[PDB]
Amino acid sequence: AVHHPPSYVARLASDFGVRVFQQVAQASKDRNVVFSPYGVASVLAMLQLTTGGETQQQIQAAMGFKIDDKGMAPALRHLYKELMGPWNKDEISTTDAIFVQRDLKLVQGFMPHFFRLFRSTVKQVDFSEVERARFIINDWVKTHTKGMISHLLGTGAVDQLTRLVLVNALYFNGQWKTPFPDSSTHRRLFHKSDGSTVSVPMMAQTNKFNYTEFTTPDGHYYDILELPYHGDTLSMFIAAPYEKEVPLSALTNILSAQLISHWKGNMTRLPRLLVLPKFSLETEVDLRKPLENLGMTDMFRQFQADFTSLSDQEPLHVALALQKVKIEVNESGTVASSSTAVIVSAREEIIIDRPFLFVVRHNPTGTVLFMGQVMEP
Repeated sequence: AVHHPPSYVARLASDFGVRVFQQVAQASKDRNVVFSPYGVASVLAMLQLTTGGETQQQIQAAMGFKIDDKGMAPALRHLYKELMGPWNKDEISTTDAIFVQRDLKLVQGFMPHFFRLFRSTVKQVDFSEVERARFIINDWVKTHTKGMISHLLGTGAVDQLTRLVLVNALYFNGQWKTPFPDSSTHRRLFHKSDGSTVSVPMMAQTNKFNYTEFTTPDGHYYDILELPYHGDTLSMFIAAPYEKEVPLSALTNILSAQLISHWKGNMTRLPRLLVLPKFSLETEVDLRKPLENLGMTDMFRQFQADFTSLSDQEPLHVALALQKVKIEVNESGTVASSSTAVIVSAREEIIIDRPFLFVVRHNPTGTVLFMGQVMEP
C-alpha cells in the first residue's frame, strides 16, 4: 500500500507547491488560475543543486528540506516512479531536463552528481544562437507534454547571456471511475463573483460520492467533494461555498496540503446529485513574486545571487521563472499538463454553479499534481 519515503517527500513537495499556489491566487482574486504544485517543487529541487550560500539556504528553508540530505533524492526518484507506474491505470508522465551553455565552465563533479541524484537529461546548447536555442527547449517540452505545451518560451525569454535553463514537464490523463452521461450535459446559469451570471455547459450524474462539509474561521460552510479516477489512486477534490456570496478567497487563504489530507480522512460516501461545469483553462504564471514572498529573494538579484555550486567562472542569477499549465475537464475525465522553467543567466443535490477550487491528488503518496480556481468556466 503506502510507502514512507515517496510519501515523505510528496508531503514536503506538495506543501511547498501549494503555498506557492496560495501566493498566485492572492495575486489574482477574480481570474481563473490553474497551477502545478509538483511542477514547481520539482524544478526548485534541481535548483538547490546549482546554488550555494544564502541563495541555497533560502530555497531549502522554503522547501523544508535539503536535496543532498540522506534519502531525499532517492525518495524523489521513487516518488515519480510511483506516480508513473501502470498500477495507477490513469496516466502520469513527468520528465526533468537541463540545457546548459556549451562553453560554460562548471564546478568539478557537478554534472555527474546531478545525473546521479536526478537522472535527468543534460543537453549542451549554444544560447548565442538564440532562436535555435529556444526552439530546442520548446520542442523538448512539447514532446514531453504530448503536444499540449508547445511554446513554453516566448521571444526574449532566452538571450545571449543565458547560461542554464532547468525545466520540468508533467502530463496527466485520467478517466473518471464513472463517466458523466453525455445525455445529462446541459446549459445552466453560473454565478460570478461580481454578482452577475452566465450560461455554461454542465455535467450531471448521481452516484455515491466521498463527501464532507467544512467551515472557515468566519463560520462559512463549504462543500468538499471527491471525484475518483478509474484507477482508484488519483482523485479530484472540488470545494465550493454553500452560500453564493462568500468569496473563494476565504478558502484559498487557509488552504494547505495539510488541510487537504485532513479533508480526505474525514469524507463519507453518500448518494448525491452532482452538477459540475465543464471547464478548459490555461494559465501562465511568473513565479518571481510568488517565490520572493516565500523568502527566495537572493536568487533573483544579480549582485547577490549565488550559483557557485554550478560554476565559479562567473556570477549568475535567475532571470526568469515561469509555469505554463493547461487543463480540460469533461464527461469522460481530465487531461492536464504543465511545464515549469527557471532561466539562469549571466551579468441532496450539490450544484456547483459558483466559483470553486479543485485539487488533483495522487492519494497513496499525497502528491498534489494540479490545482486551480475556476471563477468562470
